[PDB]
Parts: sequence; C-alpha cells; structure tokens
Amino acid sequence: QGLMQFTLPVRLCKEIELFHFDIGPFENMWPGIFVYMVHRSCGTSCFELEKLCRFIMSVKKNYRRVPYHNWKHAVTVAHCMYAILQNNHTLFTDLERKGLLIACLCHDLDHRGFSNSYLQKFDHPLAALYSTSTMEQHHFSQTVSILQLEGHNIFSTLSSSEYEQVLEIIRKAIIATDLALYFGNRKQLEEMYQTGSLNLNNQSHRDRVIGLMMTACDLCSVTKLWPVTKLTANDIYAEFWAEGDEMKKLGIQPIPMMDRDKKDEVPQGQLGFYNAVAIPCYTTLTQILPPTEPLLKACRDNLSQWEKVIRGEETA
Ligand SMILES: Cn1ncc(C(=O)NC2CC2)c1C(=O)Nc1ccn2cc(-c3ccccc3)nc2c1
Ligand SMILES: [Mg+2]
Ligand SMILES: [Zn+2]
Repeated sequence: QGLMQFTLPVRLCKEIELFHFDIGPFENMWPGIFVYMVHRSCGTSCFELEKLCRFIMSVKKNYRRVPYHNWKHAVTVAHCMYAILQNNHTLFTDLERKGLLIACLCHDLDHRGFSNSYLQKFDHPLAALYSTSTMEQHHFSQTVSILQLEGHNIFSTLSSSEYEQVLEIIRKAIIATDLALYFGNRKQLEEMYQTGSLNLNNQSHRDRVIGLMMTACDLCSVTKLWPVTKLTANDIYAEFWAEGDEMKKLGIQPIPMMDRDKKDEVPQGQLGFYNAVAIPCYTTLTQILPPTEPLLKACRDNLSQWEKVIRGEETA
C-alpha cells in the first residue's frame, strides 16, 4: 500500500510537460513539483517518500541565498531534465532515471555566486583541493555528504555495485555542468554524429550525451518564454557583476560580462552567447534527441528577441 500519489493543480499538471514550463514563485511548491517529476519519470517505488523528502529538504538547506545559483535554479534544471527524459523515455536505463533528476537537483550545491576563475584568483582553499572544475567537484562532494546523513540514503535498496554506478552517473553529470568542458564535449558529439560513429550502447558515448543533456538543462533559461528569459538574465548579471566587483577588489580587470559599467552591452553579449554556446548546444542535442526540438525552437525565438532589443524595438 504505497497509494499516496503526488498531484498538481490542473494548469501545472498540463504545463509541467512543456519544455518552457516555469516552476513559479511559490518556493513551498517546488519539493512537491520535484517528487511529482521523480514519481512520473522514475516511478513511485524508485525511492522511499520519507527518505526522498528528507533528502530534498537537506539539499534545499545547502543552497545559498544568491541571485541565480539558488534552490529555484536547482529545481528549474531538474524540470528541464524531466522534460528530456519524458520525451525520450525508451532511451535511458533505470539507474539513469534514478540518478539524473537527483544530479540536476544537487548540481550547484553550496554555490556562492562565484566562477572557478574567481576562486583561482582569490586563492580560495577549494582551488587547492580541486585544480579543475573546482566548484563542480565541490557540488559533487556536497551531494555525497548529504547522501551519507542518517535517514538520507535514497539509494538504500541498490546493490553496492549499482549504488557505485548511480554515484558515477551523478558525479559525471555534475562535472559536465562546468561550461569549460562543454566546448570539447559538444565538438566530439558533433564529430561522432556527422561520421555516424555515435553509439548509445557505448558507455563513454552515453557519458557525453548525458553531459550535453546537463549543459542543455543548466542553460535552459534561454529556452523559456521571453519574459522568463529576460527576467532570469537580471539574476545572472546580478551574480556576474558582484564577481566583477570582487575581481576589481583583487586589482584584476574583470571580463566584460562581469563589469556592471558595461550594462549597455548586455544585449550584444547575449547575442554572442546564443551564437557561440546556446544555439550549437540545442542544435547538437536535437540531432541526437529529436524530441528536444522545442528547446532549440525557444532558443532561436529568444535569439530573435535579443536582436529586437539591439535594434531598439524592445527595451531591457
Ligand atoms: C543566459 N545564460 N544562462 C547561463 C549563462 C551562463 O553563462 N552562466 C554561467 C555558467 C554559469 C548565461 C549567460 O548569460 N552567459 C553569458 C555569456 C557570455 N556573456 C558575455 C556577455 C557580455 C555582457 C556585457 C558586455 C559584453 C559581453 N554576457 C554574457 C552572458
Ligand atoms: Mg554550476
Ligand atoms: Zn547550474
């Protein structure tokens, strides 16, 4: 008798299936939205509800009150993964469904709103511990610490070898969110797709596809309706500009996107980001996973919005 099913109001029940769904401003509804997505994408028996709830609330507590890399971003990235999984349900394993929504929820644990570059320039202790993907190795380590709390082992029914596999899916998925690694990963996938060598039975290939899925989920603000896209950009720059201030305090000239004095160049910066990162990301994903097309369509629609801003037909 596991007859306690999670339900959502009618609008949320329908719209959560859309790639461009926004999870809304009611923080207290996000745990329920996450459980609902786990129950539908994994199954009601994937996790003990009590342990999963305790886990969710400890993850929330270890996100910080920062403008962008916060609890809302964690659930937002998990929702984009939910939509990819639900529209490609025959392509993933039992352990991949169990691991990937958890990886998305945890992927920015204990973020302070600073890049790997800032931690290196600051000489933060984390940069000595983890020389590459500094924050991402920290996010994984935070994930392990939480899974090891009493009553928090959500994978308790897995064998030692299966637990190890799911922790390895999570580790690689979280590390893949280091955008420095995305450029190389997408190039390899594009090469593998265009030569017809890409093989979803090859684990090292599955790792690359999951990595690109993680990038796609992580950047998914560019795949929302324009008003969501535009408002989320404010939170992104709130963080970039705070880091730029901190770079200036260290006596280092920040890169342009982190300099608040360069505010008027944001529309052109966005255009650069969409052309160099977002459009290629969703293009390669759509080639590998054709049902993810709505992400690419929404990204192209937002690219056209930023062009309208640059021409002075829209105001930001
Ligand atoms: C929308 N989105 N979602 C995720 C990221 C992202 O990268 N997040 C980091 C990974 C955590 C962005 C993003 O907005 N990224 C960028 C990227 C490059 N830029 C350059 C300029 C620019 C500004 C003024 C002047 C000149 C340039 N602005 C940008 C913004
Ligand atoms: Mg991150
Ligand atoms: Zn993120």
